[PDB]
Amino acid sequence: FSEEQFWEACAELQQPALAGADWQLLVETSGISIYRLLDKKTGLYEYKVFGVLEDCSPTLLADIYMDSDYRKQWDQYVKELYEQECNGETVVYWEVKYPFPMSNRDYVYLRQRRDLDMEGRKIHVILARSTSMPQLGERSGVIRVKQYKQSLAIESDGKKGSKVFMYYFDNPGGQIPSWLINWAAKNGVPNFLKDMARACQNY
Ligand SMILES: CCCCC/C=C\C/C=C\CCCCCCCC(=O)OC[C@H](COP(=O)([O-])OCC[N+](C)(C)C)OC(=O)CCCCCCC/C=C\C/C=C\CCCCC
Repeated sequence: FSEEQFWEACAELQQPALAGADWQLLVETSGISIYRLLDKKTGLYEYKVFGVLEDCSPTLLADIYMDSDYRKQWDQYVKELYEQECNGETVVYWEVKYPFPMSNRDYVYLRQRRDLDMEGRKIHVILARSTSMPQLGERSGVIRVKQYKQSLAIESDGKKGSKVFMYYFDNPGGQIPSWLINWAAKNGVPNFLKDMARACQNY
């Protein structure tokens, strides 16, 4: 994870670039919006998350975004989650619960935080990216997501919470039913952001 990449995760935090392509909104909740951009040739999507979360310190949100022990405790979709050091870098293992019949997806990835000061503005950036380890091969029954990259930026909203900007992408290695995106858009994520807000109140 280079310097530049961290800097790059701050751009849309101030100003949302979405005009270059067909980003369509998909969700608005708790003052958070999710845009998605379909890659017509692969059926694959990219997501962008903007918004605010009052009632949750930028600095809280960051620490919690990093706390696996805690995440395992409050996040209902985590089936398994743990960290190990490999070389000098932290490697995260995360298995996500999928609505059966669908098999869960699990991730092996590098995750790194950096609290920045961009012109006196104190921001928090976390980038994630896929990696592989010979000791951690694929598990039968679970779908290993081999392509995954994410970035997230947290600034205060000046008031009680924090404004964020998240960029997301992975190849779930199998079709994702529209119904699941519909459950996700309309109930899944809305309820998540809530438990998370609430999990932030009880740190
Ligand atoms: C809004 C419209 C919905 C769009 C469709 C989304 C998903 C459809 C595909 C599969 C859904 C199956 C059910 C899974 C439960 C989803 C409920 C939820 O809502 O699960 C939050 C969570 C954020 O994962 P994570 O970033 O915490 O770490 C993630 C690390 N690993 C990637 C390794 C897991 O979703 C995930 O993993 C799944 C990957 C999708 C993430 C893309 C949008 C992000 C949605 C919510 C996050 C937005 C704001 C909160 C984030 C912090 C605020 C600064």
